[PDB]
Amino acid sequence: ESADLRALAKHLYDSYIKSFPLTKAKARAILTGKSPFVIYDMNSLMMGEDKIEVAIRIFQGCQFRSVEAVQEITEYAKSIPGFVNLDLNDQVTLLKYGVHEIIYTMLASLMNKDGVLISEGQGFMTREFLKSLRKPFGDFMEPKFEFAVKFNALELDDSDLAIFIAVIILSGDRPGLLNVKPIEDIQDNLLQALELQLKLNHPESSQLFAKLLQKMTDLRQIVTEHVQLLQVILHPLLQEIYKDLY
Ligand SMILES: O=C(O)C(F)(F)C(F)(F)C(F)(F)C(F)(F)C(F)(F)C(F)(F)C(F)(F)F
Ligand SMILES: O=C(O)C(F)(F)C(F)(F)C(F)(F)C(F)(F)C(F)(F)C(F)(F)C(F)(F)F
Ligand SMILES: O=C(O)C(F)(F)C(F)(F)C(F)(F)C(F)(F)C(F)(F)C(F)(F)C(F)(F)F
Repeated sequence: ESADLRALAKHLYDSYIKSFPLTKAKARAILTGKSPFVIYDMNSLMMGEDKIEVAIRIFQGCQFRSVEAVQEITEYAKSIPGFVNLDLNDQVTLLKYGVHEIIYTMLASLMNKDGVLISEGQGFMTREFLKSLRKPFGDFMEPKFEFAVKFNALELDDSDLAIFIAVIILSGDRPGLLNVKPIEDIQDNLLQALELQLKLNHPESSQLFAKLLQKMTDLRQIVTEHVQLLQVILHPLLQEIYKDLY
């Protein structure tokens, strides 16, 4: 069992490395100096557009990048053992209600308190420049930075995140699922793999597993806040997902 749980953890990490171009390990090395173009004002944004309405151009740009993120997450989900054996309507339902929770978890790997890496680490857009965008675009990334600073304090690595992301995807309580029991059976196995992984990898963080379970609830609140903010404000694929999260 435990040996199988370590094998499951390794399989997920290997697929995680392949499905996502910029891992947290590489992101933190770029963020700490171990090089991206810094966008900190209107002048550097225009310079960076040449090197790599303004508020609408930014929002539409990340709208396309989020759709590409959905593609990467879908590729990773299909590598989770047992996922492709689920009914295709359940695979689509799990992805539709979970991709944004995954996007914000992985986005945290690209952020610090000062800004976020963009374009596969080629750029770095500051948190305060994003806040300077006209309303309502100036508050569109702020809740994500707030979550990331606290989430990053847990100091998870890529091997932890690969299992954590799989746990979120295999949520048996998404609306419209046909066969809840096989999804819950996979998640329980993933949850045991995650608990074993955190115990081995974080010998000085005794309550890390419990804190991560609470983060999964926080992510649902971030998504709810995000779709409400988007109701006040569009890519046709995202509208398909948003129509069911409103
Ligand atoms: O290309 C990417 O993957 C990206 F850089 F992440 C982005 F999604 F395009 C972006 F984050 F929205 C971006 F970088 F901000 C931007 F390119 F859209 C922009 F804002 F710089 C511009 F003005 F080009 F749209
Ligand atoms: O680093 C980037 O290139 C990026 F665009 F910021 C992103 F990380 F890909 C991103 F997470 F997809 C995002 F665009 F920031 C976003 F998806 F979080 C969003 F802000 F667009 C959404 F609207 F989805 F929250
Ligand atoms: O609108 C539909 O009829 C649809 F096919 F269900 C869908 F909305 F496109 C969707 F499949 F849910 C989806 F949003 F595109 C999806 F995200 F689930 C996905 F299947 F396309 C992806 F693969 F991206 F997860």
